[PDB]
Amino acid sequence: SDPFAGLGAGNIHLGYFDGPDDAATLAEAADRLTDQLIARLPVVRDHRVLDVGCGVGKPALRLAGDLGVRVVGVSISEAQIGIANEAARAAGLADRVSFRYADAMRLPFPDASFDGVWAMESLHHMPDRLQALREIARVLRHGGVLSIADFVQLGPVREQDEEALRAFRSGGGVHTLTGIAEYEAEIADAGLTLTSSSDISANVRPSMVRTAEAIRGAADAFLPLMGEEGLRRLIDNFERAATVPQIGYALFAARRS
Ligand SMILES: [Mg+2]
Repeated sequence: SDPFAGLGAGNIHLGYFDGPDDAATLAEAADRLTDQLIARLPVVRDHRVLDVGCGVGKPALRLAGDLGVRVVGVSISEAQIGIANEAARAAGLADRVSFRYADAMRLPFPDASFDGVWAMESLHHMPDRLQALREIARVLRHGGVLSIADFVQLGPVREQDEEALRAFRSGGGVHTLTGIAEYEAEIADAGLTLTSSSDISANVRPSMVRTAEAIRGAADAFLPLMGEEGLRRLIDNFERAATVPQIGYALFAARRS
């Protein structure tokens, strides 16, 4: 496992669509969602950004290449850290983007060490999301900026969907899942000043069934990486999300001080 569910080589993030008429490729939608978080992180070249829960490293590399920032990405998954470092080295950005171990609930950085923090589909992994947000506030310089993307629960689910929601949370490591208002309350309680909050559930949910389709199509080649059961839970995770409409998606921007 439970503590490690949803992390590793299969840790793929969602994408942004303009309704069910967009027909963009999954990669295009994924880049589009990334660019929306970049728009909410007002840092410039040579500023230093902490990527909390780096996935397999792709948004951090896009972020460094677009804004010219230095990026330190962290995760508890050694697999994710190795994949991400190899991607950075292959892209010739290892001098600008690096990945190392850290638990977001106990960040190994001194106070006020970052100009910005980036958390894309990662804070739901924290059993104590508030402690993680307080750690983010601590390592941000005064005036430092924060850009979050995460799942939110939009309201109660049908009784018939309680089982599906439980499986989505168990298999994806969704240890913290709240509504938008509670999320904003924790951001304030952590000492951060919210600057914007956006429910983009309608743009992102279309990517759920599309990502399920992409992973099932990859079964033959992905089995060595995930294993039989690992591949099963990964495909199930996106299928469950696509069947429970109360699994939403939100963007949050905040600043310290
Ligand atoms: Mg994930």
